[PDB]
Amino acid sequence: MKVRASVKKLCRNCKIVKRDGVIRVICSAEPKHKQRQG
Amino acid sequence: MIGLVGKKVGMTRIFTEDGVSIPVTVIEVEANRVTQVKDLANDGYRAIQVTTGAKKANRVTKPEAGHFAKAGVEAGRGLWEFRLAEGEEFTVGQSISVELFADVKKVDVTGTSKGKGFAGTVKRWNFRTQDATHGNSLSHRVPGSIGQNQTPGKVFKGKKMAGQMGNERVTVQSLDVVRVDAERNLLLVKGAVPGATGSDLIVKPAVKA
Amino acid sequence: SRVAKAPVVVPAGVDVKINGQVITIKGKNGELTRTLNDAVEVKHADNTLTFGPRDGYADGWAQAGTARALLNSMVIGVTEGFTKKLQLVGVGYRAAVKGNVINLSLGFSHPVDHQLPAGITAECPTQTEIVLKGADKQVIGQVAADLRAYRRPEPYKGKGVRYADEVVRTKEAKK
Amino acid sequence: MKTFTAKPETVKRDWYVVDATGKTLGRLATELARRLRGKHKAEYTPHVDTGDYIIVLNADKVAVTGNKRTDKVYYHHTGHIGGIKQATFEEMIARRPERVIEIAVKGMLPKGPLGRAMFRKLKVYAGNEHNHAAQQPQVLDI
RNA sequence: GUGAAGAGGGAAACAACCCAGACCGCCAGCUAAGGUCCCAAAGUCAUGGUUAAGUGGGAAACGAUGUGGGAAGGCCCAGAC
RNA sequence: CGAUGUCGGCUCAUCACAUCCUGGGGCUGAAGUAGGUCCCAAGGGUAUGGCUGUUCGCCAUUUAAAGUGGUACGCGAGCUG
RNA sequence: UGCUGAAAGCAUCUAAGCACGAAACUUGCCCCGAGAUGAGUUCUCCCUGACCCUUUAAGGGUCCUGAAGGAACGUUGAAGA
Repeated sequence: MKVRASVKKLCRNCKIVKRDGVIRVICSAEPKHKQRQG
Repeated sequence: MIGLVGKKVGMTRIFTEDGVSIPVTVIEVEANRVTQVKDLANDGYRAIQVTTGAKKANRVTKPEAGHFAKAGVEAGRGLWEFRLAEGEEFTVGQSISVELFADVKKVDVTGTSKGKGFAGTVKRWNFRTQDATHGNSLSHRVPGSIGQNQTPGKVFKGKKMAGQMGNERVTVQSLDVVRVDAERNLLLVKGAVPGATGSDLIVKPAVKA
Repeated sequence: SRVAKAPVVVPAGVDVKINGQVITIKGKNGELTRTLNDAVEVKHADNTLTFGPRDGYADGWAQAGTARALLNSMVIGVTEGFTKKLQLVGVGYRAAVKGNVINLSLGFSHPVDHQLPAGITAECPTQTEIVLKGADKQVIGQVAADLRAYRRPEPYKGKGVRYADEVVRTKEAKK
Repeated sequence: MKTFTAKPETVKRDWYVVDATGKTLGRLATELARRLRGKHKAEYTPHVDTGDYIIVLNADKVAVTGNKRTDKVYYHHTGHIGGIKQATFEEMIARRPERVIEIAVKGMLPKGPLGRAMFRKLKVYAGNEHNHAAQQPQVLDI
């Protein structure tokens, strides 16, 4: 999990979802791609 | 579970055939005679109030004399109270002896600790003494500093300072019961319990198992 | 929206009971119940149920689609039910059922015995397979998740409990 | 002719009973504080406690809007160096439900001896019953 | 311009900001800035919207299918995403 | 500036988290043991000596760890000089 | 970290609903504690006389009476300036 101020999609499988008022990027394919805005 | 009220006879040791010397404290636990049973209906909680020992008939005042008289029990040297566990009943005139602790393994003994009078910071809170030489001036056992310079312009509550040490209730937890001598109203506990010889002790089953 | 528009067909032998928002669905595989969200307007058109947005709420279609899916899953449960298959991977890993408690041995120094809920039944075809069955989709999914959670499948060899259909992305250990 | 001033001996005080079920905490507290102060009576005087006694029942069922039920924190300091305690709204309702109404009303009342005197007439209960049936409180729809 | 050399009301408190210049008395009235749920005087005022963050009640580059309004544009029952 | 005593040490602390250890977790160029980095978390704990007035620093040997800081770079109407 | 699940035919830990999760929080362990003026609860003991006055009321005064209990004094304590 990358805690960044700027969260973006990194590949075609990265999906942006807002959980508990926080923007998060979750990737089904690559575990290295998951980030959370913080 | 309820406990009993005894008296510290002193300390001694018990030799086991394996060659181990267990240091024990001899507690003489005479019969505790119940004097009042408290319930949810009248007092809002469940407990029993017991007494033990005897008191001088010209020394017992009339209010407590009448209180004992209602229960129909001879006056003891004090009154102690034990909270009742669930599903534990007792009648008013009932006498409870030291055989209650026949198969318990550890107890919690609470008594009023020895009084050390006005104790210094070094003795009371294990503070370090300052230098006995190297030029020191009238400050060998003083507590040193107690605050900071003008931003928190007061001493903080709960600071460790000199004062009355001891003569307060202290509980020693999880002592091994070495022997229950029901025949002569004795209880031998492993270790040292608080309080001087002849003081009252409250022995209750170990809360921490 | 698009999910909520398509109605669900209620088969024979399955009786519904609409009581305001709280709804019960009885069938041959048991009887499930659920308290719906007030913002959903559901009605039975004598052979099927239809879902519409109750007025006065912004998220009408979203709740309606959620309600549609929930009742559809309930209908699947009360007629066919759900069967979730899990498989164990690794040497010495095994499971067994004793009425309603699964005894897992997943290379731990103690046994791991998980108590099953009321409506869930298990069955092991082999030593390394568990077949869960139940009407409620949420409950069977939750028990499946908890069982996999004890020893989640690691990526280097895939050892641990895993679902029958899921794939594990194996990773090579570079020395 | 100088203005009339109430007198503490001859001032009459009535007893009221309010059901706090499902009512907004602050919107109920304002009316409660106003009546305890006595501002709802023409004979009001700033330095005399001319208010009425109020019994508030069903305090543990009071309502709040938004996410205040889990986010409103009630801070209090014990006076010791590390004694900073805090408790959320739901924790206060579960542990000491009456305290929520008490703190709210006490905050909305004046400060000083007269303020504490006004506050002393509010008797709030967690349940649906009180012991003051003898005083005959009238039901007040706030 | 104000303070110095200027009091009163507001900005919690706050010489210099805003409103406004105290000759004295009154248990009279109208307003300015600023306010009108309670401390604390005055709208739980009326009509139509926006916010779900206690944002209001402290801040930037940058990031995001949060959500309201408006005008176009590209693909599309020869079937769009 | 009609006096607010100042570097280091001793004694005694208290707070913050940008956490040194223990606790929970994501990714790993994470096979295991042992690590790297980030997020949550201040409840408790966080060396003894050689050298110099030293803070700092180097060194010897431990420890799970030998934290970074605030408090008049805390503390002389408590001590040293 | 999840289950079910739309908004957004898919996907999605969340928007409705449900589960797990740390020495942090509240308890659980020990001690003080109704001056908690919101001064609480329970058990027990003691007192069951005659009259005057004026400003007539939680009023003042005289005689008889002195209880339960407390205090003072003395011998003192592993309690204590």
